[PDB]
Amino acid sequence: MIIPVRCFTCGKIVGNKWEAYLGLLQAEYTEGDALDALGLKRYCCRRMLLAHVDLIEKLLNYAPLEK
Amino acid sequence: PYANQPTVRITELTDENVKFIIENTDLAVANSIRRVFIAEVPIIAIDWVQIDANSSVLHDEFIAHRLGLIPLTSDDIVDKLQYSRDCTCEEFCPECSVEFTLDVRCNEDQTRHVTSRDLISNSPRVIPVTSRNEQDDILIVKLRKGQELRLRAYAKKGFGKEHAKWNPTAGVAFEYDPDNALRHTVYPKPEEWPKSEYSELDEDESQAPYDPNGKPERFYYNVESCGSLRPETIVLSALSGLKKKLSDLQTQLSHEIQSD
Amino acid sequence: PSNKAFEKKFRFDYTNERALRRTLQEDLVKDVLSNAHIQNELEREFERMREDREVLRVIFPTGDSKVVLPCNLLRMIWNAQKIFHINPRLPSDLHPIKVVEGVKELSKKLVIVNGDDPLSRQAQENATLLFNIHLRSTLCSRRMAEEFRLSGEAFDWLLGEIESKFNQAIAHPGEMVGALAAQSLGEPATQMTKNVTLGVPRLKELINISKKPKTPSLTVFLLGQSARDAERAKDILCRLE
Amino acid sequence: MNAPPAFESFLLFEGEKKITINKDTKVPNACLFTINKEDHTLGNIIKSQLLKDPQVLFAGYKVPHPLEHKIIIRVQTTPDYSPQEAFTNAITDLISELSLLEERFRVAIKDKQEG
Amino acid sequence: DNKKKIIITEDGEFKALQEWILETDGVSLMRVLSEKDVDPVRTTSNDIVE
Amino acid sequence: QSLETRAEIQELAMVPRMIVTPQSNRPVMGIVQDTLTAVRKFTKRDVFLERGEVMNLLMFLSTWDGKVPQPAILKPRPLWTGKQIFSLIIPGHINCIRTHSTHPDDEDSGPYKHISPGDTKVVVENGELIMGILCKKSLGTSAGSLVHISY
Amino acid sequence: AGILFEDIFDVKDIDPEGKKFDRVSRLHCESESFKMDLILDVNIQIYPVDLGDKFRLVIASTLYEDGTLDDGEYNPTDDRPSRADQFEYVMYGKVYRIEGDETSTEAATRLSAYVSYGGLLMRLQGDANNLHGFEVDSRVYLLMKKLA
Amino acid sequence: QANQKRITTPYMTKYERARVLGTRALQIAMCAPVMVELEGETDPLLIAMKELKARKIPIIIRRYLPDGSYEDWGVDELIISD
Amino acid sequence: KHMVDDKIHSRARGPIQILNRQPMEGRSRDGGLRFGEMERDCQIAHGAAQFLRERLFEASDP
RNA sequence: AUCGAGAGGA
Ligand SMILES: [Zn+2]
Ligand SMILES: [Zn+2]
Repeated sequence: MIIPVRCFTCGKIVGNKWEAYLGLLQAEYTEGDALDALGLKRYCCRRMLLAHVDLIEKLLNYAPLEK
Repeated sequence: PYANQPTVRITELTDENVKFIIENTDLAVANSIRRVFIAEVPIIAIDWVQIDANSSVLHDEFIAHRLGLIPLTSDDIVDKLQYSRDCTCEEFCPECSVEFTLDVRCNEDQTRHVTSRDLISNSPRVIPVTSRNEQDDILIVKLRKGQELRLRAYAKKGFGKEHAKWNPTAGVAFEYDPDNALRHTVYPKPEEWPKSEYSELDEDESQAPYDPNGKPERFYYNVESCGSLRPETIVLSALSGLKKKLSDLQTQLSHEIQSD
Repeated sequence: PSNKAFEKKFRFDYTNERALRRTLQEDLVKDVLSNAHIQNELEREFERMREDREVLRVIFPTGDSKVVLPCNLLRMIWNAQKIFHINPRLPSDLHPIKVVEGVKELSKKLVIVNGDDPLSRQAQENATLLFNIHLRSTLCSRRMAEEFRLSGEAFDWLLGEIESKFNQAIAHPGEMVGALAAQSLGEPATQMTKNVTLGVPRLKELINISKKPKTPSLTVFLLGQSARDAERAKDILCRLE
Repeated sequence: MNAPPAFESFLLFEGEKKITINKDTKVPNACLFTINKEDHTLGNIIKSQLLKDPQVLFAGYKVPHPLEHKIIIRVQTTPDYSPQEAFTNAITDLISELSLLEERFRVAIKDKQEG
Repeated sequence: DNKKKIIITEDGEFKALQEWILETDGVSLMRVLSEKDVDPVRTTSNDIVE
Repeated sequence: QSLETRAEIQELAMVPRMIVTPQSNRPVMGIVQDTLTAVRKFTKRDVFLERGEVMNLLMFLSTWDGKVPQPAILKPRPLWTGKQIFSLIIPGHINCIRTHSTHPDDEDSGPYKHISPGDTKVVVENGELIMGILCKKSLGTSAGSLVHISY
Repeated sequence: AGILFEDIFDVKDIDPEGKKFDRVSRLHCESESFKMDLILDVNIQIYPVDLGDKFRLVIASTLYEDGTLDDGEYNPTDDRPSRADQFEYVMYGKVYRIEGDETSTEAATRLSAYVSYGGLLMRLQGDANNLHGFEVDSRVYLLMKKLA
Repeated sequence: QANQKRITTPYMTKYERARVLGTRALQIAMCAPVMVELEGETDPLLIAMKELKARKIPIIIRRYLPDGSYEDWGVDELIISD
Repeated sequence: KHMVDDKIHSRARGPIQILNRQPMEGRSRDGGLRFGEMERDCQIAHGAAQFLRERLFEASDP
């Protein structure tokens, strides 16, 4: 739903790299190139970013119950 | 009948990780040091959330847990702070916890990203690692027009043996005998295996010749830090903690012997 | 075993002086060679084994030696050898007549149907016939002397252990053998799946008597030349089909 | 519902002692040390250092159950030695080794930063 | 060997004999047994009622 | 909920008493996947355990007299074999002769019958695993196996 | 002095049927002083041997130079003079089979002793005179040392 | 039936042993005198097991034969298999 | 979706049915386990008469 | 709470 703060396997922070990863993707970078640019050397963290779907953006479409 | 005489050798020391080699020590000691790296290094982490208001798409457990996973600067205040179990004060005090406060309302049309910058603490020395003066800030939650987050948090002292959020390591690489001299691992086909980063061999050879009178020495390390502590502080604090645990065990043993 | 193999392996000898000297100690071999009562008793033991061999040939028409019997006599012999530090390369102090009387006394001690009246005596004999035949075959004097080399204390311990194990193997009153059999027959069913019906369908077909078997069949065996030659056997086939 | 508290693995329960000395009867000059709220982290190092001693005939450690939080260390020494003394000497030597390693690591860190 | 003829030779071991057998698709046991050159001791059936 | 019921269950339906089935005169329990693969690898002829390894394994032996057996190799370094440790695991003085799943059919005919080149022909004497590699056919539910002989 | 058999052997083959194990190799050795036959399992990882090597085998019922029965227990902290210090490879085991060509009448002209050093087997066969000291269920030592 | 002769087996059965142990354990737990010297035992199951091993159980087994008769055996008069 | 937390259930003298005074059904109603025909069968093969009586009479509907 | 149905687990 939202990007996890830490990698499950090793515990390295990945919750501050989703927006940068998206920017690199829009900047014509390959996915692996973006992962290397963000310093994701371990394939656990590479999985944590590459396999993430962001459902919070879809959930933000619905109007809030309380105004 | 006495102790070893180990030697350290630091190959790479950065602001994120430390590389060092420990020579002339036992495998038990090296693995114990690694285990203490992972699980017995006290750092500061949020462990008490009181959500005043939350209109976001993530529930209160979701929010709290994400806030708890956020690492905080624990370089020096971790020693002065004491565990709330041993603290003689009430539930919280300045000497056993760090205050936090979040207050964000999204009023613009653009989606509001509640990052770790919105975490405001009473302690100037205990701040989120991404807020320290590059890497971006950790996303806690996203808010649209109307949704608002209001919470209070307390950061306590603990080690990874309790929760993984108090673990200060982003990976502890451990390796001995890069060339398989001791035959600890039996390769069915040695030529299929890539050389280690610390291997000292030619390409025509796969592993070192068998050493019948050898024991694991020259243990290699790569202690990546999550930002709560510098890697040198991690290693020093882990060594001190292992020494302290052995000391308490010695005191208990002396008391038990005297009781007999 | 054949007749010659049976005689060679189970008929105690008292004519080969050197073989007897190797097999047993000096006093024992002298006594066996001298006393004729000893030889007569050993001959009677071999005669009993021959009768038991014929009875076994009758009971098992096929040469299947696998039987399910209480006491693993070979295992107890091995245990006695290990316990009493028996040396298989030296003559033993065990007397063959001590062996024979020991087997007789142990047979008297192992009882399934008690009593003295002839009906109960015959019932006990029938109930322990197979185990007694096996026990005599295993505890032969020739075998115990030339193959097992047991000592006197080893033989005594062997007899006591056999008695205790058989008394332990005797069934217990109050056992629900019917429920035991039902469960022991129903369990394989859960694991079990010309042409002949087999498996659970045939098992059901058996339990509920089926007037009309799914695959009824007759296994016909021929008596005379028909069994050997082919023309007469096909003729019989035409006669039957 | 029956999840044990997180701190149960190291926090000592009230009235429960950290260590306990029991004597082995099967062999002489042997003792059983039962340490609560400890794990392989201390067990392995204590066992190895006891194995260093030339007058320690036996040294072994075990965790009876990974759900439980106690370790058992068995030490058998020479007739002229005592398992309690062997345990104490092993702990003292481990303390000395850790102190030396920490001092040398601090020196190496200072050298690496200062160039 | 479970369906062959097992005999005892003059020397005295078990020697299986290779002889023809006939397996039928039906069941008439009394009539089959009351036949010339058919063994009435070993011929059997698999229909328990019969 | 009652003392007599507890006593009768203890005296009849205990797992140790339920080892052998009257259904097929054989053990219903044996060694299962991980321990079976591990004992097959452990009882190989080329398994050598160091001093610390042997002591650590012995810490997990309940019926241990406390005496470390003499190592099968004293020089040039003390080493214990897996068969030695399993021999000390085996209880009492039970005797057993079994066969491994890789035993050739001609081994018992030609030479080396009693000295197996392939470390087959499991033999236990006086509670000691003299030789052989163990598998299902020696630690399983088959009749005559090691566990059956032990029971 | 506790020595049962002592002779010098020459290795004639090594795994003649195939390397069944990685760290253990079968040896087919013959002697010259007593004309013996030896088949031995050796841990070649710690004690490597090759074709044509010559060594002396000393089977002993006790490792102490003076005649004193051994308890068969690990006592590393022992300072008593032992003959193990004069050899390179010693294994501890028990005799599990003795086989001979004896008949129902004649004695044994030749003999074969089977020893198990914790699964590492050894068969020594030859004349019955020099194997008379071997008994089943008895503990022996190997005490091998290569010579040039 | 004369007490001089009996046709049942002299060995206690597993069912007889289980029921005797249970009944004696219940009796002990209901404050009955003990026939053995209790070193430190405080649980009826092991107290009854000690009494059984001492062959001092005050219980008589009434083995009912199918014909309708019965033979009374004391626990001390029966061989304990286990 | 198989979380053990929704499968654990224990009973000790809870509610009973109305037609027969036997324990209820389903962990949702705090009902006990069924000691069925096969269970009584195995206990018969065991010979545990007192345990069979306790299960089918004493602990079910005295 | 009762009945019935459906979906499932071993
Ligand atoms: Zn990772
Ligand atoms: Zn406080």
